[PDB]
Amino acid sequence: RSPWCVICDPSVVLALKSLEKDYLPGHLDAKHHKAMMERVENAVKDFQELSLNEDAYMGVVDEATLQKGSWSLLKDLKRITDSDVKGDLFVKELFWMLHLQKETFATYVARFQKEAYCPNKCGVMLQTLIWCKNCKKEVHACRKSYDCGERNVEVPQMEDMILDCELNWHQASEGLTDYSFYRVWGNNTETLVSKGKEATLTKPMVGPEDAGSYRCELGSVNSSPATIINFHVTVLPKEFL
Ligand SMILES: *[C@@H]1O[C@H](CO)[C@@H](O)[C@H](O)[C@H]1NC(C)=O
Repeated sequence: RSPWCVICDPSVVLALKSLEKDYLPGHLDAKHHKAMMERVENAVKDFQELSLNEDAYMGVVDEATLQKGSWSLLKDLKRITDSDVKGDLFVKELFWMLHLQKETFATYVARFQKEAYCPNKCGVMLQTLIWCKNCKKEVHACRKSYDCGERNVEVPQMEDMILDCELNWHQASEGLTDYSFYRVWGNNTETLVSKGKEATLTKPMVGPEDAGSYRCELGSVNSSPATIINFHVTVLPKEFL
Protein backbone atom coordinates (compact mmCIF):
# COMPACT_ATOMS: atom_id res chain seq x y z
CA ARG A 1 0.00 0.00 0.00
CA SER A 2 1.90 2.96 -1.46
CA PRO A 3 1.11 6.46 -2.60
CA TRP A 4 0.76 7.42 -6.24
CA CYS A 5 4.08 9.18 -6.74
CA VAL A 6 2.49 12.14 -8.55
CA ILE A 7 1.54 13.58 -5.19
CA CYS A 8 5.29 14.21 -4.68
CA ASP A 9 4.95 16.88 -7.39
CA PRO A 10 3.90 20.25 -5.99
CA SER A 11 2.08 21.39 -9.11
CA VAL A 12 -0.16 18.25 -8.84
CA VAL A 13 -1.05 18.95 -5.21
CA LEU A 14 -1.81 22.57 -6.16
CA ALA A 15 -4.03 21.52 -9.07
CA LEU A 16 -5.85 19.07 -6.79
CA LYS A 17 -6.39 21.76 -4.14
CA SER A 18 -7.59 24.09 -6.87
CA LEU A 19 -10.06 21.41 -8.08
CA GLU A 20 -11.54 21.33 -4.57
CA LYS A 21 -11.75 25.05 -3.73
CA ASP A 22 -12.18 26.63 -7.20
CA TYR A 23 -13.84 23.99 -9.44
CA LEU A 24 -16.25 22.11 -7.18
CA PRO A 25 -18.48 25.10 -6.16
CA GLY A 26 -19.92 25.82 -9.60
CA HIS A 27 -19.62 22.24 -11.02
CA LEU A 28 -20.83 19.75 -8.38
CA ASP A 29 -23.64 20.00 -5.80
CA ALA A 30 -22.25 21.02 -2.34
CA LYS A 31 -23.53 17.85 -0.66
CA HIS A 32 -21.00 15.79 -2.69
CA HIS A 33 -17.87 17.90 -2.23
CA LYS A 34 -16.57 16.11 0.84
CA ALA A 35 -17.17 12.65 -0.53
CA MET A 36 -15.58 13.53 -3.88
CA MET A 37 -12.39 14.80 -2.35
CA GLU A 38 -12.25 11.73 -0.13
CA ARG A 39 -12.57 9.60 -3.20
CA VAL A 40 -9.85 11.60 -4.99
CA GLU A 41 -7.58 11.31 -1.95
CA ASN A 42 -8.13 7.53 -1.85
CA ALA A 43 -7.19 7.26 -5.51
CA VAL A 44 -3.94 9.12 -4.87
CA LYS A 45 -3.13 7.35 -1.57
CA ASP A 46 -2.84 3.90 -3.12
CA PHE A 47 -1.06 2.83 -6.31
CA GLN A 48 -1.46 -0.90 -7.00
CA GLU A 49 -0.99 -1.01 -10.75
CA LEU A 50 2.51 -2.52 -10.52
CA SER A 51 2.36 -4.55 -7.40
CA LEU A 52 1.64 -7.94 -9.09
CA ASN A 53 4.32 -7.59 -11.79
CA GLU A 54 7.24 -10.02 -12.27
CA ASP A 55 9.60 -7.16 -11.42
CA ALA A 56 8.25 -5.95 -8.00
CA TYR A 57 7.22 -2.24 -7.79
CA MET A 58 10.04 -0.57 -5.84
CA GLY A 59 8.34 2.66 -4.87
CA VAL A 60 10.94 4.89 -6.57
CA VAL A 61 11.14 7.09 -9.64
CA ASP A 62 13.53 9.62 -11.13
CA GLU A 63 12.65 13.26 -11.60
CA ALA A 64 12.21 12.74 -15.34
CA THR A 65 9.56 10.01 -14.78
CA LEU A 66 7.83 12.08 -12.11
CA GLN A 67 7.67 15.13 -14.37
CA LYS A 68 6.33 13.10 -17.23
CA GLY A 69 3.52 11.55 -15.13
CA SER A 70 2.70 14.83 -13.50
CA TRP A 71 2.52 16.71 -16.75
CA SER A 72 0.31 13.96 -18.23
CA LEU A 73 -2.06 14.10 -15.17
CA LEU A 74 -2.15 17.91 -15.07
CA LYS A 75 -2.95 18.11 -18.78
CA ASP A 76 -5.82 15.58 -18.49
CA LEU A 77 -7.21 17.24 -15.40
CA LYS A 78 -7.01 20.60 -17.11
CA ARG A 79 -8.97 19.19 -20.05
CA ILE A 80 -11.78 18.29 -17.65
CA THR A 81 -11.76 21.69 -15.92
CA ASP A 82 -11.38 23.71 -19.17
CA SER A 83 -14.34 21.75 -20.56
CA ASP A 84 -16.56 23.16 -17.81
CA VAL A 85 -18.20 19.71 -17.39
CA LYS A 86 -20.60 19.40 -14.40
CA GLY A 87 -22.51 17.05 -12.21
CA ASP A 88 -22.85 13.34 -12.95
CA LEU A 89 -20.85 13.60 -16.14
CA PHE A 90 -18.04 15.48 -14.36
CA VAL A 91 -17.85 12.72 -11.74
CA LYS A 92 -17.74 10.00 -14.41
CA GLU A 93 -15.04 11.77 -16.44
CA LEU A 94 -12.88 12.65 -13.43
CA PHE A 95 -12.62 9.09 -12.09
CA TRP A 96 -12.28 7.65 -15.56
CA MET A 97 -9.34 10.02 -16.16
CA LEU A 98 -7.66 9.11 -12.86
CA HIS A 99 -7.79 5.40 -13.71
CA LEU A 100 -6.31 6.07 -17.12
CA GLN A 101 -3.62 8.30 -15.65
CA LYS A 102 -2.62 5.67 -13.08
CA GLU A 103 -2.30 3.12 -15.94
CA THR A 104 -0.26 5.69 -17.99
CA PHE A 105 1.95 6.37 -14.95
CA ALA A 106 2.38 2.61 -14.40
CA THR A 107 3.78 2.37 -17.91
CA TYR A 108 6.25 5.14 -17.23
CA VAL A 109 7.38 3.53 -13.95
CA ALA A 110 7.76 0.01 -15.43
CA ARG A 111 9.94 1.54 -18.11
CA PHE A 112 12.01 3.51 -15.57
CA GLN A 113 12.52 0.24 -13.70
CA LYS A 114 13.45 -1.74 -16.79
CA GLU A 115 15.75 0.79 -18.43
CA ALA A 116 16.81 3.67 -16.23
CA TYR A 117 17.10 2.30 -12.68
CA CYS A 118 20.75 1.40 -11.93
CA PRO A 119 21.62 0.67 -15.59
CA ASN A 120 25.35 0.16 -14.90
CA LYS A 121 26.75 -3.37 -15.23
CA CYS A 122 29.88 -2.71 -13.17
CA GLY A 123 31.24 -0.01 -10.91
CA VAL A 124 29.19 2.33 -8.76
CA MET A 125 26.67 4.71 -10.36
CA LEU A 126 25.03 7.41 -8.36
CA GLN A 127 21.49 8.40 -9.20
CA THR A 128 18.92 10.65 -7.56
CA LEU A 129 15.67 8.88 -6.80
CA ILE A 130 12.36 10.09 -5.36
CA TRP A 131 10.88 7.64 -2.87
CA CYS A 132 7.12 7.67 -3.28
CA LYS A 133 6.42 6.54 0.35
CA ASN A 134 7.56 9.89 1.79
CA CYS A 135 8.46 12.08 -1.22
CA LYS A 136 12.12 12.05 -0.11
CA LYS A 137 14.62 12.90 -2.90
CA GLU A 138 18.05 11.20 -2.34
CA VAL A 139 21.14 9.98 -4.14
CA HIS A 140 21.03 6.14 -4.41
CA ALA A 141 24.29 4.19 -4.97
CA CYS A 142 23.98 1.51 -7.69
CA ARG A 143 26.75 -0.87 -6.48
CA LYS A 144 27.89 -3.58 -8.90
CA SER A 145 31.02 -5.64 -9.38
CA TYR A 146 34.15 -3.54 -9.48
CA ASP A 147 35.36 -5.87 -12.28
CA CYS A 148 34.53 -4.21 -15.66
CA GLY A 149 36.55 -6.77 -17.75
CA GLU A 150 40.14 -6.21 -18.79
CA ARG A 151 40.68 -4.50 -22.18
CA ASN A 152 43.19 -6.19 -24.53
CA VAL A 153 44.56 -3.38 -26.69
CA GLU A 154 46.90 -4.35 -29.48
CA VAL A 155 48.49 -1.32 -31.20
CA PRO A 156 50.76 -1.59 -34.25
CA GLN A 157 54.09 0.20 -33.72
CA MET A 158 53.89 3.84 -34.73
CA GLU A 159 50.04 3.89 -34.72
CA ASP A 160 47.90 5.80 -32.18
CA MET A 161 46.96 4.24 -28.77
CA ILE A 162 43.45 5.16 -27.54
CA LEU A 163 42.50 3.82 -24.12
CA ASP A 164 38.77 4.45 -23.56
CA CYS A 165 37.49 4.43 -19.97
CA GLU A 166 34.00 5.62 -20.80
CA LEU A 167 30.99 3.46 -19.99
CA ASN A 168 27.49 4.19 -21.37
CA TRP A 169 26.09 5.22 -18.00
CA HIS A 170 28.83 7.65 -17.02
CA GLN A 171 27.15 10.64 -18.71
CA ALA A 172 24.09 9.97 -16.52
CA SER A 173 25.83 9.34 -13.21
CA GLU A 174 25.93 11.90 -10.46
CA GLY A 175 28.85 12.76 -8.25
CA LEU A 176 31.63 12.06 -10.77
CA THR A 177 34.97 13.87 -10.69
CA ASP A 178 37.95 12.98 -12.88
CA TYR A 179 39.28 10.12 -14.97
CA SER A 180 42.81 9.26 -13.79
CA PHE A 181 45.09 7.04 -15.82
CA TYR A 182 47.95 5.21 -14.12
CA ARG A 183 50.71 3.13 -15.68
CA VAL A 184 51.23 0.09 -13.53
CA TRP A 185 54.85 -0.98 -13.56
CA GLY A 186 56.25 -4.46 -13.11
CA ASN A 187 58.34 -3.31 -10.11
CA ASN A 188 55.20 -2.59 -8.00
CA THR A 189 55.10 1.15 -8.51
CA GLU A 190 52.63 3.28 -10.54
CA THR A 191 52.77 6.61 -12.29
CA LEU A 192 49.83 8.94 -12.73
CA VAL A 193 50.05 9.88 -16.45
CA SER A 194 46.81 11.86 -16.93
CA LYS A 195 43.98 13.20 -14.85
CA GLY A 196 41.04 15.26 -16.06
CA LYS A 197 37.53 15.26 -17.49
CA GLU A 198 38.43 13.34 -20.64
CA ALA A 199 37.42 9.68 -20.67
CA THR A 200 40.22 8.61 -23.04
CA LEU A 201 43.98 8.54 -22.87
CA THR A 202 45.56 9.12 -26.30
CA LYS A 203 49.20 8.54 -27.19
CA PRO A 204 50.09 9.17 -30.81
CA MET A 205 52.86 7.16 -32.57
CA VAL A 206 53.35 4.42 -30.04
CA GLY A 207 56.65 2.55 -29.40
CA PRO A 208 57.57 -0.39 -27.12
CA GLU A 209 57.96 1.92 -24.10
CA ASP A 210 54.13 2.43 -24.20
CA ALA A 211 53.37 -1.33 -23.82
CA GLY A 212 52.20 -2.64 -20.46
CA SER A 213 49.45 -2.18 -17.92
CA TYR A 214 47.27 0.84 -17.46
CA ARG A 215 44.54 1.49 -14.97
CA CYS A 216 41.76 4.03 -15.32
CA GLU A 217 39.93 5.22 -12.24
CA LEU A 218 36.84 7.44 -12.49
CA GLY A 219 36.56 9.29 -9.27
CA SER A 220 33.48 10.07 -7.27
CA VAL A 221 32.58 12.61 -4.55
CA ASN A 222 32.32 9.39 -2.36
CA SER A 223 35.28 7.31 -1.22
CA SER A 224 35.29 4.56 -3.80
CA PRO A 225 35.74 5.11 -7.53
CA ALA A 226 32.76 5.02 -9.84
CA THR A 227 34.68 2.83 -12.27
CA ILE A 228 37.98 0.97 -12.55
CA ILE A 229 39.09 -0.33 -15.97
CA ASN A 230 42.33 -2.20 -16.62
CA PHE A 231 43.99 -2.15 -20.01
CA HIS A 232 46.79 -4.34 -21.23
CA VAL A 233 48.70 -2.73 -24.15
CA THR A 234 50.73 -4.88 -26.47
CA VAL A 235 52.72 -2.87 -29.02
CA LEU A 236 53.05 -4.95 -32.14
CA PRO A 237 56.38 -4.53 -33.92
CA LYS A 238 56.28 -4.88 -37.72
CA GLU A 239 58.34 -8.20 -37.37
CA PHE A 240 55.52 -10.18 -35.66
CA LEU A 241 53.59 -12.98 -37.46
C1 LIG B 1 60.21 1.04 -11.46
O1 LIG B 1 60.01 0.89 -12.86
C2 LIG B 1 59.77 2.12 -13.56
C3 LIG B 1 59.40 1.78 -15.01
O2 LIG B 1 60.29 0.80 -15.58
C4 LIG B 1 60.98 3.05 -13.45
O3 LIG B 1 60.71 4.39 -13.88
C5 LIG B 1 61.39 3.18 -12.00
O4 LIG B 1 62.63 3.90 -11.95
C6 LIG B 1 61.53 1.81 -11.33
N1 LIG B 1 61.94 1.99 -9.94
C7 LIG B 1 63.01 1.42 -9.37
C8 LIG B 1 63.22 1.79 -7.92
O5 LIG B 1 63.78 0.64 -9.93
